[PDB]
Amino acid sequence: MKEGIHPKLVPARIICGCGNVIETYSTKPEIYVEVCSKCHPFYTGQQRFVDTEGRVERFQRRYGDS
Amino acid sequence: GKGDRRTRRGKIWRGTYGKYRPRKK
Amino acid sequence: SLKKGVFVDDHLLEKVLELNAKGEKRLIKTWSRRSTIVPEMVGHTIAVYNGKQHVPVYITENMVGHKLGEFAPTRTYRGHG
Amino acid sequence: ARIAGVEIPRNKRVDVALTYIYGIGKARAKEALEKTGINPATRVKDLTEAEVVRLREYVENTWKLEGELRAEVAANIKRLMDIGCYRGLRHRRGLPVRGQRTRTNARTRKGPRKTVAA
Amino acid sequence: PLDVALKRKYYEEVRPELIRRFGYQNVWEVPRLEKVVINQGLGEAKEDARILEKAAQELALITGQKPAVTRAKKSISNFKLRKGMPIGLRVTLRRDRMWIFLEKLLNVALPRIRDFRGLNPNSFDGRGNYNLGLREQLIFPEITYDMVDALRGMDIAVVTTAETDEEARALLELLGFPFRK
RNA sequence: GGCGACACACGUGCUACAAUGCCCACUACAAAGCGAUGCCACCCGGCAACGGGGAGCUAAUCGCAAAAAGGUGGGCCCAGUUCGGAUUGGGGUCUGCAACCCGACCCCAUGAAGCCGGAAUCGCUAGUAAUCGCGGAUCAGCCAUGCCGCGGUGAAUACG
RNA sequence: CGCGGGGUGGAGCAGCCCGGUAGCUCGUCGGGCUCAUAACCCGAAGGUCGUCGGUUCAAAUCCGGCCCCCGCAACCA
RNA sequence: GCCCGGAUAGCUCAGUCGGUAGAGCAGGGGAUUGAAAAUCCCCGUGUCCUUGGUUCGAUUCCGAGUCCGGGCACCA
RNA sequence: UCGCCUCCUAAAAGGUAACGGAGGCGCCCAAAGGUCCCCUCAGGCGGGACGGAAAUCCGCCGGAGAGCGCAAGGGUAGAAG
Ligand SMILES: [Mg+2]
Ligand SMILES: [Mg+2]
Ligand SMILES: [Mg+2]
Ligand SMILES: [Mg+2]
Ligand SMILES: [Mg+2]
Ligand SMILES: [Mg+2]
Ligand SMILES: [Mg+2]
Ligand SMILES: [Mg+2]
Ligand SMILES: [Mg+2]
Ligand SMILES: [Mg+2]
Ligand SMILES: [Mg+2]
Ligand SMILES: [Mg+2]
Ligand SMILES: [Mg+2]
Ligand SMILES: [Mg+2]
Ligand SMILES: [Mg+2]
Ligand SMILES: [Mg+2]
Ligand SMILES: [Mg+2]
Ligand SMILES: [Mg+2]
Ligand SMILES: [Mg+2]
Ligand SMILES: [Mg+2]
Ligand SMILES: [Mg+2]
Ligand SMILES: [Mg+2]
Ligand SMILES: [Mg+2]
Ligand SMILES: [Mg+2]
Ligand SMILES: [Mg+2]
Ligand SMILES: [Mg+2]
Ligand SMILES: [Mg+2]
Ligand SMILES: [Mg+2]
Ligand SMILES: [Mg+2]
Ligand SMILES: [Mg+2]
Ligand SMILES: [Mg+2]
Ligand SMILES: [Mg+2]
Ligand SMILES: [Mg+2]
Ligand SMILES: [Mg+2]
Ligand SMILES: [Mg+2]
Repeated sequence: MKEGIHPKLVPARIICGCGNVIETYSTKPEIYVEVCSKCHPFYTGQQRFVDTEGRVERFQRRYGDS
Repeated sequence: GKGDRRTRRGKIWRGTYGKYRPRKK
Repeated sequence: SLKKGVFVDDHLLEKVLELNAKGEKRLIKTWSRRSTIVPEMVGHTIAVYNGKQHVPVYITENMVGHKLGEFAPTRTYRGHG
Repeated sequence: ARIAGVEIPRNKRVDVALTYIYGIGKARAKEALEKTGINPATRVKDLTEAEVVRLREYVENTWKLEGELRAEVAANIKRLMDIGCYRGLRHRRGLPVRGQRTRTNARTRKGPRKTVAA
Repeated sequence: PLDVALKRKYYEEVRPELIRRFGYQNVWEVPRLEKVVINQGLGEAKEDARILEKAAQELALITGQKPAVTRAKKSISNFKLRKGMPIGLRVTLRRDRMWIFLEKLLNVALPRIRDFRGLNPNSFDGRGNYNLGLREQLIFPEITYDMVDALRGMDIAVVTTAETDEEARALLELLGFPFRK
């Protein structure tokens, strides 16, 4: 890397809905991230929270008992 | 507005009652 | 909506429930579009009426609560020009 | 700061700035304010980043929202069409569904006028 | 800076699982990971290289490395384009700096992608490298959303020493690349 | 089944484009009409539509009934918005043998066009015009924003 | 055959020199005014440029062929 | 090559005893119109052909400069 | 039509005619010049947000079909690009 006009890239910290990613090693140390999927909410480390498919399911169940 | 049923003023127009125009005098 | 409810017409409601345990399945002409469809209807072949004629309709699971006259439309369009 | 999907509101109010998310507003909004126990009159500009990950988690978890919500509506209609049902033929032809009248103004559903001769 | 968790993670536990799976006579034959190349094609910036000076500024922030600037190969009419102008920024990162970036991309970026039900698993190029591309820049930690004027995504190239995709898919899987199966 | 069609075109309208304005809370002042096959107080369940229960009245004697604007207070801070609610997704209530075509209503989500409208063109001379709610006729329910009436607050301007 | 001009919305003309965005009058369609039509007013739609090649980054535009159209010429014999 | 003449908002472009920029059909806004057109009231860097230079100061002084006119000229 | 350049006619050296067949020039470039150092094309398939037959990016195959300021020819990547 030519010397000048370049980000420092110094060991970092970082955060989330989870704890730290202590890998770090970035520009601009100590960053705060919204939330991740990995850290396993939201897809990876599959929760399938909030989940769908009721619409074909529904008008079956309630329907002829009501 | 008189057309927004999700308001006080709207329901009054439509003549109806509900969560946005409950009946207690 | 209804709920304390579930209105189907006895006319075919019978003839479908019959074709349940007989073991046989056939093509049934109804004038009742007011009634609801499924689950013991599903897989059967019903001819609904549009006011003009009897129209074949295949039944399936996602046809669930839909009144029989949905799947048999009344007027004719084909664009303007 | 940013709640489900991305959708960053700010300044103004909080009960208000909640609407700016897809799936949320008025009712759903004024609800999550008491149920995370947060002051509705605050401005999302300032509040503890604690209440934020409280509020995010409730809203984002409680009910499905902007990405997955929109795509489910899409998915209902996909099924309302292609089932072959009437309510979905008025989807195919881009025409008004729930009752109403097409001899005169359908415009919102019909698009702008395309005039013709007499 | 030579430590970098994901690199570590490659040697202890990605390589071994990779030998034991495909089986390898030689120490080298097992897939190494070379050269993620980040490229922003920007016609967006065309007559304006003012735009460009911020974009390149922005990539350097995320990569720790500034891009070079690609220039217009030939002249093409139907959308503007004299053969002079800048079309885009492109940066080739390897060796550490690729890892330190790859790490954040796996742990942070893609999580913050709206929806994101996982990476396309058909984008291996058949000789066993994988390209993917992003629709916006603010899914990176280094970007604060108040430093964005306008949204420009990029193309990510990843070149594997793997001779097949079957092999290359494995390497990145075990590395932690989320796939749509 | 259709009269409810939909590339379009015209008349009559309603709701608006917002800060003399919007919303939420509380506090007030009308008239005319209707109803014991009906109006239904008050009690309870439900966010609510409404459902149970149930008292009074052939009705200046009980019920529809809350009048609304207004008022007082606080909230919004000029933003396609706490403007505006069309469209659509989902969930229900009621009438009715039955609400797919074609009912009205309630909740949740969605929130469109629209930032005072070309040429043109309508109404009104005072308790009128604007604006604000209320009743009946028909009627099972209802597409009533219509029609026939009721009072509330209340201008401007006529040289000629 | 010969030399010159042309071929573009429905009609009549621009634009082609000088490459990059096709204009004008009528006509047509929707609205207005009138009892009504006309006139008049407010809006709009509509050409790939005879054709096939070629040149350029790009062709109504520059070049080549052919197809029409008008025009001038065809004398000593 | 010469002599000089014509050099401005969007158009004719009008205005050089040095200190400041202007009108008419235009363009828009307003009355006026049932037709349009007169008439009437308001708003337009146009850094005035270009650059160094001279005094407070320069549409306005000097050297080059740039573009255009009849009129001269010349052309192995 | 008249001078200049390229290709054929031209009969494997040169040259060679016709109111024979076809096309170009009357410029251009202060870098499009000298030198030193590097670099290698078109195209095809596969991959990749906005990217489309085509903008840029990555992989493999690609000996010259690209480029060489403009006509053709000769030439040229072991460079003339
Ligand atoms: Mg509102
Ligand atoms: Mg019911
Ligand atoms: Mg309707
Ligand atoms: Mg593949
Ligand atoms: Mg490879
Ligand atoms: Mg009728
Ligand atoms: Mg209809
Ligand atoms: Mg109306
Ligand atoms: Mg009551
Ligand atoms: Mg209760
Ligand atoms: Mg009751
Ligand atoms: Mg009432
Ligand atoms: Mg708009
Ligand atoms: Mg629904
Ligand atoms: Mg119905
Ligand atoms: Mg119906
Ligand atoms: Mg406004
Ligand atoms: Mg109007
Ligand atoms: Mg009078
Ligand atoms: Mg009424
Ligand atoms: Mg009634
Ligand atoms: Mg009634
Ligand atoms: Mg009503
Ligand atoms: Mg006409
Ligand atoms: Mg061409
Ligand atoms: Mg003679
Ligand atoms: Mg010569
Ligand atoms: Mg040869
Ligand atoms: Mg020879
Ligand atoms: Mg010879
Ligand atoms: Mg290639
Ligand atoms: Mg490709
Ligand atoms: Mg060559
Ligand atoms: Mg050549
Ligand atoms: Mg050659």
